[PDB]
Amino acid sequence: KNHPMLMNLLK
Amino acid sequence: KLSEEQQHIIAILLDAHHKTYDPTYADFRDFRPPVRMSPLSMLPHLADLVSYSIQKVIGFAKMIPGFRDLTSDDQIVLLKSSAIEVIMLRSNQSFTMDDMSWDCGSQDYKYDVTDVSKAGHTLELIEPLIKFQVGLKKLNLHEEEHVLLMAICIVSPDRPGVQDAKLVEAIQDRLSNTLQTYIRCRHPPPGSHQLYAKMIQKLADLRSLNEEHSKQYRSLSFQPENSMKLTPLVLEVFGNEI
Ligand SMILES: CCC(=O)O[C@@H]1CC[C@@]2(C)[C@H](CC[C@@H]3[C@@H]2CC[C@]2(C)[C@@H]([C@H](C)CCC(=O)O)CC[C@@H]32)C1
Repeated sequence: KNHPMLMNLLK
Repeated sequence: KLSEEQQHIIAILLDAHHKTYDPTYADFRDFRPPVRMSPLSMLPHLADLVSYSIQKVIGFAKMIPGFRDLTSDDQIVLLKSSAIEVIMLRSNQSFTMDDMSWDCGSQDYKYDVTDVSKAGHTLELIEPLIKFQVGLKKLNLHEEEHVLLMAICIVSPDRPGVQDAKLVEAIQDRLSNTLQTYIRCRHPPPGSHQLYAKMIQKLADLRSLNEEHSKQYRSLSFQPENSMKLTPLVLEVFGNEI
């Protein structure tokens, strides 16, 4: 829900 | 006794932790230097320490068997709410009851009550945090139990905003069952006495430390001069309503 950095660190 | 799957899970979590938690704390040099004048003098340093720690907790979470099957959104949701709890949890490894502080290999990287109090947060949070650390420390958990708890803490189906709770709940149980069986087969009494119950109690304590942290972060980050001393990841994770 709008978390590019978290998203990036997660994938 | 244990099991192939269970011992497998344990081996993976232990390694995942060893890869995401540096006992030399060598990276702390890269953080904005600690200043001990709240004067908020410790905020720039701890902010970086915390941000860094969020990155390591993610590294750990990704390697939790079954975490890969969750949807990006669920993964974000779980890490968003569990991050601070896991950081407090993994910090127990550096905490000592000798001087009641976190000894991170160095004097500058040695944090006591008054150090962690110089970052916008009061004793309303710090008091319970140290109590937690002491109580947790007193359990003398095997490293096997320590990592299983961090993992169980991360994949909790009741986290606000969870979607596939059944799955999250499913993945956790496997970790819980692995934990309960490990204690029963690998933790000798008296130390094992109601060890599971005591470990889960700490999880309830962490929820409480989390909520108090959230309330003191909001108040803190609602002030521009304060939220600009933080890092982008911290703002993203810990919410950004500045
Ligand atoms: C940027 C935002 C923010 O909101 O940071 C706050 C700074 C002050 C305060 C009180 C709160 C709760 C979590 C505390 C942190 C101080 C430093 C501690 C005690 C860490 C300890 C040094 C870790 C040791 C380790 O890694 O082993 C882990 C728990 C951390 C977060």
